[PDB]
Amino acid sequence: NLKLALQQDLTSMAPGLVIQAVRVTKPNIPEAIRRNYELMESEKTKLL
Amino acid sequence: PCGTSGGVMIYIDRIEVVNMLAPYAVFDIVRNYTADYDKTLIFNKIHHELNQFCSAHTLQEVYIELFDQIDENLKQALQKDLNLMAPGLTIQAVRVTKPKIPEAIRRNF
Amino acid sequence: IAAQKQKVVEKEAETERKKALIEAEKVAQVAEITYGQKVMEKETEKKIS
Amino acid sequence: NAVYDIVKNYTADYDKALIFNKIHHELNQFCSVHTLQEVYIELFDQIDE
Amino acid sequence: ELMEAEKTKLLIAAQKQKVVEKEAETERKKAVIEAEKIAQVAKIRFQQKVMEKET
Amino acid sequence: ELMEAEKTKLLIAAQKQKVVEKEAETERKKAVIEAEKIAQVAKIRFQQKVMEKET
Ligand SMILES: *[C@@H]1O[C@H](CO)[C@@H](O)[C@H](O)[C@H]1NC(C)=O
Ligand SMILES: *[C@@H]1O[C@H](CO)[C@@H](O)[C@H](O)[C@H]1NC(C)=O
Ligand SMILES: *[C@@H]1O[C@H](CO)[C@@H](O)[C@H](O)[C@H]1NC(C)=O
Repeated sequence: NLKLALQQDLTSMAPGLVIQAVRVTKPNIPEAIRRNYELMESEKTKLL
Repeated sequence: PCGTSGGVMIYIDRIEVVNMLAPYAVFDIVRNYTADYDKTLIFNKIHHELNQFCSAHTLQEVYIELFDQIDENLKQALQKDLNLMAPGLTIQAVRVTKPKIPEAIRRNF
Repeated sequence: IAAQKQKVVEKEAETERKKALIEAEKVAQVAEITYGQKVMEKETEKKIS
Repeated sequence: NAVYDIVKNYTADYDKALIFNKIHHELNQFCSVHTLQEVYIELFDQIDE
Repeated sequence: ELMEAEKTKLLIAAQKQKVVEKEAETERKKAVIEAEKIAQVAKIRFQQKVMEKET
Repeated sequence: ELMEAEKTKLLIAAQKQKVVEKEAETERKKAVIEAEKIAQVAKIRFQQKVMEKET
Protein backbone atom coordinates (compact mmCIF):
# COMPACT_ATOMS: atom_id res chain seq x y z
CA ASN A 1 0.00 0.00 0.00
CA LEU A 2 2.79 2.44 0.84
CA LYS A 3 4.52 1.71 -2.47
CA LEU A 4 1.25 2.22 -4.34
CA ALA A 5 0.71 5.57 -2.63
CA LEU A 6 4.24 6.82 -3.33
CA GLN A 7 4.15 5.70 -6.96
CA GLN A 8 0.73 7.27 -7.51
CA ASP A 9 1.99 10.56 -6.12
CA LEU A 10 5.18 10.47 -8.20
CA THR A 11 3.84 9.29 -11.57
CA SER A 12 2.62 12.74 -12.63
CA MET A 13 4.70 15.17 -10.58
CA ALA A 14 8.10 13.54 -11.30
CA PRO A 15 7.77 11.10 -14.20
CA GLY A 16 10.63 8.67 -14.73
CA LEU A 17 11.52 8.10 -11.05
CA VAL A 18 10.18 4.59 -10.40
CA ILE A 19 9.85 3.10 -6.91
CA GLN A 20 10.85 -0.54 -7.33
CA ALA A 21 10.21 -1.86 -3.82
CA VAL A 22 9.35 -1.05 -0.21
CA ARG A 23 10.13 -2.99 2.98
CA VAL A 24 9.07 -2.40 6.58
CA THR A 25 10.02 -3.86 9.94
CA LYS A 26 7.41 -5.11 12.37
CA PRO A 27 6.10 -2.31 14.62
CA ASN A 28 7.05 -1.93 18.28
CA ILE A 29 3.78 -2.52 20.14
CA PRO A 30 3.55 -1.25 23.74
CA GLU A 31 4.84 -3.35 26.62
CA ALA A 32 1.43 -3.87 28.21
CA ILE A 33 -0.09 -5.14 24.96
CA ARG A 34 2.99 -7.26 24.24
CA ARG A 35 2.69 -9.02 27.59
CA ASN A 36 -0.87 -10.12 26.78
CA TYR A 37 0.27 -11.60 23.46
CA GLU A 38 2.83 -13.72 25.30
CA LEU A 39 0.13 -14.79 27.76
CA MET A 40 -2.09 -15.94 24.89
CA GLU A 41 0.68 -18.18 23.57
CA SER A 42 1.32 -19.50 27.08
CA GLU A 43 -2.28 -20.72 27.11
CA LYS A 44 -1.88 -22.42 23.72
CA THR A 45 0.80 -24.63 25.28
CA LYS A 46 -0.93 -25.09 28.64
CA LEU A 47 -3.55 -27.01 26.66
CA LEU A 48 -0.88 -29.47 25.51
CA PRO B 1 13.05 -11.38 13.93
CA CYS B 2 9.82 -13.12 12.99
CA GLY B 3 6.45 -12.07 14.38
CA THR B 4 4.12 -15.04 14.42
CA SER B 5 0.38 -14.74 13.87
CA GLY B 6 -0.05 -15.23 17.61
CA GLY B 7 1.52 -11.85 18.26
CA VAL B 8 4.76 -13.20 19.74
CA MET B 9 8.25 -12.58 18.38
CA ILE B 10 10.72 -15.40 17.70
CA TYR B 11 14.26 -14.61 16.55
CA ILE B 12 15.80 -16.97 14.00
CA ASP B 13 19.48 -16.91 14.91
CA ARG B 14 20.98 -17.70 11.51
CA ILE B 15 19.53 -17.75 7.99
CA GLU B 16 22.10 -18.83 5.40
CA VAL B 17 21.67 -18.56 1.63
CA VAL B 18 23.79 -20.38 -0.95
CA ASN B 19 23.54 -18.86 -4.43
CA MET B 20 25.32 -18.84 -7.79
CA LEU B 21 25.13 -16.87 -11.03
CA ALA B 22 25.84 -18.12 -14.53
CA PRO B 23 29.03 -16.65 -16.04
CA TYR B 24 27.26 -15.07 -19.01
CA ALA B 25 25.14 -12.83 -16.75
CA VAL B 26 28.14 -11.28 -14.96
CA PHE B 27 28.34 -8.22 -17.21
CA ASP B 28 24.66 -7.36 -16.84
CA ILE B 29 24.57 -8.10 -13.11
CA VAL B 30 27.51 -5.84 -12.29
CA ARG B 31 26.22 -3.13 -14.64
CA ASN B 32 22.80 -3.13 -12.98
CA TYR B 33 23.71 -3.56 -9.31
CA THR B 34 27.51 -3.31 -9.08
CA ALA B 35 29.44 -5.99 -7.18
CA ASP B 36 27.20 -5.77 -4.07
CA TYR B 37 24.34 -7.52 -5.87
CA ASP B 38 24.21 -10.08 -3.05
CA LYS B 39 23.33 -7.45 -0.44
CA THR B 40 21.12 -5.60 -2.91
CA LEU B 41 19.09 -8.65 -3.94
CA ILE B 42 19.04 -11.31 -1.19
CA PHE B 43 20.16 -10.43 2.32
CA ASN B 44 18.19 -7.19 2.49
CA LYS B 45 14.94 -8.91 1.46
CA ILE B 46 15.52 -11.91 3.74
CA HIS B 47 14.08 -10.28 6.85
CA HIS B 48 11.00 -8.88 5.10
CA GLU B 49 10.27 -12.20 3.40
CA LEU B 50 10.65 -14.06 6.69
CA ASN B 51 8.30 -11.61 8.42
CA GLN B 52 5.74 -12.04 5.64
CA PHE B 53 5.95 -15.82 5.95
CA CYS B 54 5.71 -15.74 9.75
CA SER B 55 2.77 -13.34 9.96
CA ALA B 56 0.52 -16.03 8.44
CA HIS B 57 1.59 -18.82 10.82
CA THR B 58 1.47 -19.45 14.55
CA LEU B 59 4.37 -20.13 16.91
CA GLN B 60 3.75 -23.88 16.79
CA GLU B 61 3.59 -24.03 12.99
CA VAL B 62 6.85 -22.13 12.47
CA TYR B 63 8.78 -23.51 15.44
CA ILE B 64 7.93 -27.19 14.96
CA GLU B 65 5.51 -28.20 12.21
CA LEU B 66 6.37 -26.04 9.19
CA PHE B 67 10.08 -25.77 9.97
CA ASP B 68 10.56 -28.32 7.19
CA GLN B 69 9.07 -25.75 4.78
CA ILE B 70 10.38 -22.41 6.09
CA ASP B 71 13.51 -22.72 3.96
CA GLU B 72 11.63 -23.82 0.84
CA ASN B 73 9.15 -20.96 1.13
CA LEU B 74 11.91 -18.39 1.64
CA LYS B 75 13.93 -19.78 -1.27
CA GLN B 76 10.90 -19.66 -3.56
CA ALA B 77 10.13 -16.10 -2.48
CA LEU B 78 13.67 -14.95 -3.24
CA GLN B 79 13.90 -16.78 -6.56
CA LYS B 80 10.55 -15.42 -7.75
CA ASP B 81 11.89 -11.86 -7.58
CA LEU B 82 15.39 -12.68 -8.81
CA ASN B 83 14.19 -14.53 -11.91
CA LEU B 84 12.26 -11.49 -13.13
CA MET B 85 14.59 -8.70 -12.03
CA ALA B 86 18.17 -10.06 -12.28
CA PRO B 87 18.26 -13.13 -14.54
CA GLY B 88 21.23 -15.44 -14.11
CA LEU B 89 21.51 -15.33 -10.33
CA THR B 90 19.88 -18.35 -8.68
CA ILE B 91 19.40 -19.44 -5.07
CA GLN B 92 20.76 -22.98 -4.93
CA ALA B 93 19.76 -23.48 -1.30
CA VAL B 94 18.56 -21.83 1.90
CA ARG B 95 19.06 -22.81 5.53
CA VAL B 96 17.51 -21.63 8.80
CA THR B 97 18.23 -22.36 12.45
CA LYS B 98 15.52 -23.18 14.98
CA PRO B 99 13.81 -19.96 16.14
CA LYS B 100 14.21 -18.83 19.72
CA ILE B 101 10.99 -18.75 21.74
CA PRO B 102 10.24 -16.79 24.93
CA GLU B 103 11.27 -18.33 28.23
CA ALA B 104 7.69 -18.85 29.40
CA ILE B 105 6.72 -20.78 26.27
CA ARG B 106 9.97 -22.75 26.31
CA ARG B 107 9.36 -23.77 29.93
CA ASN B 108 5.85 -25.02 29.16
CA PHE B 109 7.14 -27.15 26.29
CA ILE C 1 -12.98 0.51 27.37
CA ALA C 2 -16.34 -0.75 28.64
CA ALA C 3 -17.40 -1.89 25.15
CA GLN C 4 -14.46 -4.34 25.20
CA LYS C 5 -14.62 -5.34 28.85
CA GLN C 6 -18.16 -6.39 27.92
CA LYS C 7 -16.85 -8.99 25.46
CA VAL C 8 -14.19 -10.13 27.93
CA VAL C 9 -16.81 -10.68 30.65
CA GLU C 10 -19.07 -12.48 28.19
CA LYS C 11 -16.27 -14.86 27.23
CA GLU C 12 -15.41 -15.58 30.86
CA ALA C 13 -19.06 -16.32 31.63
CA GLU C 14 -19.26 -18.66 28.63
CA THR C 15 -16.17 -20.49 29.88
CA GLU C 16 -17.81 -20.94 33.27
CA ARG C 17 -20.93 -22.25 31.52
CA LYS C 18 -18.94 -24.86 29.60
CA LYS C 19 -17.17 -25.98 32.77
CA ALA C 20 -20.49 -26.35 34.60
CA LEU C 21 -21.94 -28.41 31.75
CA ILE C 22 -18.93 -30.73 31.79
CA GLU C 23 -19.28 -31.20 35.55
CA ALA C 24 -22.98 -31.99 35.17
CA GLU C 25 -22.29 -34.63 32.52
CA LYS C 26 -19.60 -36.14 34.75
CA VAL C 27 -22.09 -36.44 37.61
CA ALA C 28 -24.66 -37.99 35.28
CA GLN C 29 -22.30 -40.73 34.08
CA VAL C 30 -21.03 -41.46 37.59
CA ALA C 31 -24.63 -41.80 38.77
CA GLU C 32 -25.36 -44.19 35.90
CA ILE C 33 -22.50 -46.45 36.99
CA THR C 34 -23.55 -46.22 40.64
CA TYR C 35 -27.11 -47.24 39.84
CA GLY C 36 -25.99 -50.20 37.76
CA GLN C 37 -24.04 -51.25 40.83
CA LYS C 38 -27.17 -50.77 42.94
CA VAL C 39 -29.17 -53.07 40.66
CA MET C 40 -26.49 -55.76 40.90
CA GLU C 41 -26.44 -55.39 44.69
CA LYS C 42 -30.22 -55.77 44.82
CA GLU C 43 -30.08 -58.95 42.74
CA THR C 44 -27.50 -60.41 45.12
CA GLU C 45 -29.67 -59.39 48.07
CA LYS C 46 -32.58 -61.27 46.50
CA LYS C 47 -30.42 -64.38 46.19
CA ILE C 48 -29.32 -64.00 49.82
CA SER C 49 -32.94 -63.74 50.95
CA ASN D 1 38.26 -39.26 -11.56
CA ALA D 2 35.72 -36.70 -10.31
CA VAL D 3 38.32 -34.82 -8.24
CA TYR D 4 39.05 -32.33 -11.02
CA ASP D 5 35.39 -31.46 -11.55
CA ILE D 6 34.70 -31.27 -7.81
CA VAL D 7 37.56 -28.86 -7.18
CA LYS D 8 36.56 -26.81 -10.23
CA ASN D 9 32.92 -26.43 -9.18
CA TYR D 10 33.76 -25.90 -5.49
CA THR D 11 36.96 -24.86 -3.77
CA ALA D 12 39.34 -27.43 -2.32
CA ASP D 13 37.46 -27.09 0.98
CA TYR D 14 34.35 -28.51 -0.67
CA ASP D 15 33.43 -30.88 2.15
CA LYS D 16 32.48 -28.06 4.50
CA ALA D 17 29.83 -26.46 2.29
CA LEU D 18 28.79 -29.83 0.84
CA ILE D 19 28.22 -31.83 4.05
CA PHE D 20 28.96 -30.07 7.32
CA ASN D 21 26.96 -26.91 6.65
CA LYS D 22 23.85 -28.98 5.86
CA ILE D 23 24.28 -31.52 8.67
CA HIS D 24 22.54 -29.30 11.23
CA HIS D 25 19.67 -28.37 8.90
CA GLU D 26 19.02 -31.99 7.94
CA LEU D 27 19.14 -33.04 11.59
CA ASN D 28 16.67 -30.31 12.55
CA GLN D 29 14.34 -31.36 9.74
CA PHE D 30 14.53 -34.97 10.94
CA CYS D 31 13.91 -34.01 14.57
CA SER D 32 10.93 -31.77 13.81
CA VAL D 33 8.97 -34.87 12.78
CA HIS D 34 9.91 -37.21 15.67
CA THR D 35 9.13 -36.87 19.36
CA LEU D 36 11.76 -36.91 22.09
CA GLN D 37 11.19 -40.58 22.90
CA GLU D 38 11.55 -41.67 19.28
CA VAL D 39 14.82 -39.82 18.70
CA TYR D 40 16.32 -40.61 22.11
CA ILE D 41 15.41 -44.30 22.37
CA GLU D 42 13.34 -45.95 19.66
CA LEU D 43 14.23 -44.36 16.32
CA PHE D 44 17.85 -43.76 17.38
CA ASP D 45 19.32 -46.48 15.17
CA GLN D 46 17.64 -44.91 12.10
CA ILE D 47 19.20 -41.45 12.50
CA ASP D 48 22.35 -42.55 10.68
CA GLU D 49 20.44 -43.94 7.71
CA GLU E 1 -4.02 1.87 26.03
CA LEU E 2 -6.50 0.02 28.23
CA MET E 3 -8.98 -0.23 25.36
CA GLU E 4 -6.30 -2.11 23.42
CA ALA E 5 -5.44 -4.26 26.44
CA GLU E 6 -9.05 -5.48 26.54
CA LYS E 7 -8.88 -6.52 22.88
CA THR E 8 -6.04 -8.94 23.64
CA LYS E 9 -7.56 -10.04 26.95
CA LEU E 10 -10.48 -11.35 24.90
CA LEU E 11 -8.05 -13.54 22.96
CA ILE E 12 -6.46 -14.94 26.13
CA ALA E 13 -9.85 -16.13 27.39
CA ALA E 14 -10.55 -17.94 24.11
CA GLN E 15 -7.64 -20.27 24.94
CA LYS E 16 -8.18 -20.34 28.70
CA GLN E 17 -11.62 -21.79 28.01
CA LYS E 18 -10.04 -24.69 26.10
CA VAL E 19 -7.62 -25.25 28.98
CA VAL E 20 -10.48 -25.28 31.49
CA GLU E 21 -12.46 -27.68 29.31
CA LYS E 22 -9.54 -30.10 29.13
CA GLU E 23 -9.02 -29.98 32.90
CA ALA E 24 -12.72 -30.60 33.55
CA GLU E 25 -12.75 -33.52 31.10
CA THR E 26 -9.74 -35.04 32.87
CA GLU E 27 -11.57 -34.74 36.20
CA ARG E 28 -14.62 -36.40 34.64
CA LYS E 29 -12.55 -39.34 33.41
CA LYS E 30 -10.94 -39.75 36.83
CA ALA E 31 -14.35 -39.76 38.53
CA VAL E 32 -15.68 -42.34 36.07
CA ILE E 33 -12.71 -44.61 36.74
CA GLU E 34 -13.27 -44.30 40.49
CA ALA E 35 -16.95 -45.19 40.06
CA GLU E 36 -16.06 -48.30 38.07
CA LYS E 37 -13.57 -49.29 40.77
CA ILE E 38 -16.31 -49.00 43.39
CA ALA E 39 -18.67 -51.09 41.26
CA GLN E 40 -16.20 -53.95 40.84
CA VAL E 41 -15.22 -53.93 44.52
CA ALA E 42 -18.91 -54.11 45.41
CA LYS E 43 -19.38 -57.07 43.07
CA ILE E 44 -16.63 -58.99 44.84
CA ARG E 45 -17.97 -58.03 48.27
CA PHE E 46 -21.46 -59.25 47.38
CA GLN E 47 -20.24 -62.60 46.08
CA GLN E 48 -18.49 -62.92 49.44
CA LYS E 49 -21.79 -62.07 51.15
CA VAL E 50 -23.59 -64.84 49.26
CA MET E 51 -20.97 -67.37 50.34
CA GLU E 52 -21.26 -66.04 53.89
CA LYS E 53 -25.02 -66.61 53.95
CA GLU E 54 -24.68 -70.13 52.56
CA THR E 55 -22.27 -70.96 55.38
CA GLU F 1 -15.64 30.59 38.84
CA LEU F 2 -17.80 27.95 40.52
CA MET F 3 -20.70 28.93 38.26
CA GLU F 4 -18.54 28.11 35.24
CA ALA F 5 -17.20 24.95 36.89
CA GLU F 6 -20.77 23.69 37.28
CA LYS F 7 -21.43 24.28 33.58
CA THR F 8 -18.69 21.81 32.65
CA LYS F 9 -19.75 19.40 35.40
CA LEU F 10 -22.97 18.95 33.44
CA LEU F 11 -21.07 17.50 30.47
CA ILE F 12 -19.06 15.10 32.63
CA ALA F 13 -22.37 13.78 33.96
CA ALA F 14 -23.66 13.45 30.39
CA GLN F 15 -20.74 11.16 29.55
CA LYS F 16 -20.91 9.26 32.84
CA GLN F 17 -24.50 8.47 31.87
CA LYS F 18 -23.33 6.47 28.86
CA VAL F 19 -20.47 4.89 30.82
CA VAL F 20 -22.74 3.58 33.58
CA GLU F 21 -25.32 2.47 31.02
CA LYS F 22 -22.68 0.35 29.29
CA GLU F 23 -21.54 -1.12 32.61
CA ALA F 24 -25.12 -2.02 33.54
CA GLU F 25 -25.69 -3.60 30.13
CA THR F 26 -22.56 -5.70 30.58
CA GLU F 27 -23.79 -6.87 33.99
CA ARG F 28 -27.16 -7.74 32.44
CA LYS F 29 -25.49 -9.85 29.75
CA LYS F 30 -23.37 -11.66 32.34
CA ALA F 31 -26.43 -12.44 34.47
CA VAL F 32 -28.34 -13.72 31.44
CA ILE F 33 -25.46 -16.03 30.52
CA GLU F 34 -25.34 -17.35 34.08
CA ALA F 35 -29.08 -18.02 34.00
CA GLU F 36 -28.69 -19.96 30.74
CA LYS F 37 -25.90 -22.00 32.33
CA ILE F 38 -28.15 -22.84 35.28
CA ALA F 39 -30.97 -23.86 32.93
CA GLN F 40 -28.81 -26.25 30.90
CA VAL F 41 -27.20 -27.76 34.00
CA ALA F 42 -30.67 -28.35 35.45
CA LYS F 43 -31.75 -30.04 32.21
CA ILE F 44 -28.87 -32.51 32.44
CA ARG F 45 -29.49 -33.09 36.15
CA PHE F 46 -33.15 -33.88 35.55
CA GLN F 47 -32.42 -36.33 32.74
CA GLN F 48 -30.14 -38.03 35.26
CA LYS F 49 -33.01 -38.01 37.77
CA VAL F 50 -35.31 -39.75 35.28
CA MET F 51 -32.71 -42.45 34.67
CA GLU F 52 -32.23 -42.92 38.42
CA LYS F 53 -35.97 -43.32 38.94
CA GLU F 54 -36.16 -45.94 36.19
CA THR F 55 -33.40 -47.91 37.89
C1 LIG G 1 8.99 18.97 -14.54
O1 LIG G 1 7.95 19.89 -14.33
C2 LIG G 1 7.17 20.14 -15.47
C3 LIG G 1 6.21 21.27 -15.17
O2 LIG G 1 5.22 20.81 -14.29
C4 LIG G 1 6.46 18.85 -15.89
O3 LIG G 1 5.72 19.02 -17.08
C5 LIG G 1 7.50 17.78 -16.16
O4 LIG G 1 6.92 16.54 -16.45
C6 LIG G 1 8.39 17.61 -14.94
N1 LIG G 1 9.42 16.64 -15.18
C7 LIG G 1 9.97 15.88 -14.21
C8 LIG G 1 11.03 14.91 -14.67
O5 LIG G 1 9.65 15.96 -13.04
C1 LIG H 1 19.69 -5.41 -16.07
O1 LIG H 1 18.69 -4.43 -16.14
C2 LIG H 1 18.00 -4.40 -17.37
C3 LIG H 1 17.11 -3.18 -17.38
O2 LIG H 1 16.26 -3.21 -16.25
C4 LIG H 1 17.24 -5.72 -17.54
O3 LIG H 1 16.57 -5.79 -18.78
C5 LIG H 1 18.24 -6.86 -17.51
O4 LIG H 1 17.61 -8.12 -17.56
C6 LIG H 1 19.06 -6.80 -16.22
N1 LIG H 1 20.06 -7.83 -16.21
C7 LIG H 1 20.53 -8.42 -15.10
C8 LIG H 1 21.56 -9.49 -15.32
O5 LIG H 1 20.15 -8.12 -13.98
C1 LIG I 1 30.01 -29.32 -11.96
O1 LIG I 1 28.92 -28.55 -12.40
C2 LIG I 1 28.40 -28.96 -13.65
C3 LIG I 1 27.43 -27.91 -14.14
O2 LIG I 1 26.90 -28.31 -15.39
C4 LIG I 1 27.79 -30.34 -13.48
O3 LIG I 1 27.23 -30.82 -14.69
C5 LIG I 1 28.89 -31.30 -13.08
O4 LIG I 1 28.40 -32.58 -12.81
C6 LIG I 1 29.61 -30.80 -11.83
N1 LIG I 1 30.76 -31.62 -11.57
C7 LIG I 1 31.16 -32.01 -10.35
C8 LIG I 1 30.30 -31.50 -9.23
O5 LIG I 1 32.14 -32.71 -10.13
